[PDB]
Amino acid sequence: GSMEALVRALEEADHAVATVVQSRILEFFMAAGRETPAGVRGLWARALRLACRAYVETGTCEAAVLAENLAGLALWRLRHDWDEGTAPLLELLGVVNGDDTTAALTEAGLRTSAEFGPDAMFRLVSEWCAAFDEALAGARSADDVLAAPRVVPPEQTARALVQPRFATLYDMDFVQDGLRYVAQHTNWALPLALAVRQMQNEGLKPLTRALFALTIADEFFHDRQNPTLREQFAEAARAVDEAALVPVGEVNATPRTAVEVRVSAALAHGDAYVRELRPGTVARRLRTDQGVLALLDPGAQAVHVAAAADLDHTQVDATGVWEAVAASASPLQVVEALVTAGFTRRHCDLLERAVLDRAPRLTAAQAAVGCTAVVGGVVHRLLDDYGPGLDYVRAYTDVADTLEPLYGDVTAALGLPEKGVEAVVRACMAPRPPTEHVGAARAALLREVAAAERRAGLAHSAAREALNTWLAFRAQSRW
Ligand SMILES: [Ca+2]
Ligand SMILES: [Ca+2]
Ligand SMILES: [Ca+2]
Ligand SMILES: [Ca+2]
Ligand SMILES: [Ca+2]
Ligand SMILES: [Ca+2]
Ligand SMILES: [Ca+2]
Ligand SMILES: [Ca+2]
Ligand SMILES: [Ca+2]
Ligand SMILES: [Ca+2]
Ligand SMILES: [Cl-]
Ligand SMILES: [Cl-]
Ligand SMILES: [Cl-]
Ligand code: NA
Ligand code: NA
Repeated sequence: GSMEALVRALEEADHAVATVVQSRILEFFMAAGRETPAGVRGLWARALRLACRAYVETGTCEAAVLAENLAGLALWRLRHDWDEGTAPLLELLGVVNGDDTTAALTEAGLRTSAEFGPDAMFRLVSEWCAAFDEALAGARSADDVLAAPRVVPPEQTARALVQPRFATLYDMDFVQDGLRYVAQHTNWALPLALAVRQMQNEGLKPLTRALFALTIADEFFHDRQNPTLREQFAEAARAVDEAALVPVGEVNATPRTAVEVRVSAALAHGDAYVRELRPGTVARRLRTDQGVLALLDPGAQAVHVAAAADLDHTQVDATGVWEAVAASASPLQVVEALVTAGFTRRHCDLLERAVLDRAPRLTAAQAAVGCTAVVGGVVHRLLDDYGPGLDYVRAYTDVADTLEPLYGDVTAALGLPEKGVEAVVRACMAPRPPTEHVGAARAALLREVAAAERRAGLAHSAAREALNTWLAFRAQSRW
């Protein structure tokens, strides 16, 4: 514990010698001990009083940097459990900026207005917590999205939390963990909103709409039953032309696959949440021959995933959707091209398996389906993490590093150059963190040191090269 150690140290007295206290401060300046909000709150008043007292009984430069920027130095390594939300951080800030902090620093001849001082930190972390609370006010459950399928660009996910006003907070651990938390709680809803929009799209055919309904039930509701989803599926299913089913008594009429069993059990019962058949229960399966495409909409043929995966009988047209996926320059673009075309997360997984089983001798039309599904499965892995922070940089790097071992052997067969898959994923999902903020925080902390040096009549101080080496290590170790 950095604050804890600092308190023990400065408590040893010996304040009548400047360098003994000047070393105990330089240690903390570079210590690694992470803090907790309750732990800072419980130690703040004493730690700040010590700092203030170390500077009143030494006058040295490092004591004054420590006291003036103790607020930001202590926040920088704070580890917060974001399930508790902002209130523990506001409560902390309340202690940091209380009247005893201003009296302690004022009475010591120091400032309250350093960039990482109690005034700047209280004002800025308060605005940030306010932005955080606002970013979490969205849809709490899938039922909310189904009622209001608002489409949120993931490019906007947590963006108010990394605006320039908060540049000097950006490298703090609790900020980076909060971006991660916000991403985790917002991005999942976009594929659901896009699917709900198709299911409710009155310019699509009933079979198309009925299948989108079933993908929604399976990806986002499992066994939790939504009455609107039930109502939507039954209305579309009841209007599906009976010409789309294999008639009873034909060879291979029975549903052949886990997918076909699930689609058939729902249609037969008019119930999205029926997924099995009673052994002996007669269920018509959907045709998977090229003719059944006439019952689908041209742009979303893959939403009938059993037909699109029946490659020896049927070739779905995925050239248009591959054109849009391959030209996508943002998360919103690529996810919207994927989901509206029927390349949900599960369909990407199934169509990737069905096409790569034909490798290396693919036709151009199959390669279009396989590129869409392959890129698609990477996008769906990345989407829930997409954000402007270091966590998404970590998550993207881990996913990108798996692409060559997964697909190095089949990219030529798909018509892609070497690293073709990484090329497309980078173009629409590459991390876009405002890394300039790292430099802004370092500049700010070092300006405060500069002021301390000049105040102490120094062209250079020990505090500078120590804080420098701490910040310099974090910028390389993290970013
Ligand atoms: Ca945490
Ligand atoms: Ca907790
Ligand atoms: Ca927790
Ligand atoms: Ca709790
Ligand atoms: Ca077949
Ligand atoms: Ca066959
Ligand atoms: Ca075109
Ligand atoms: Ca997979
Ligand atoms: Ca095989
Ligand atoms: Ca993770
Ligand atoms: Cl988290
Ligand atoms: Cl098959
Ligand atoms: Cl096949
Ligand atoms: Na603003
Ligand atoms: Na590696």
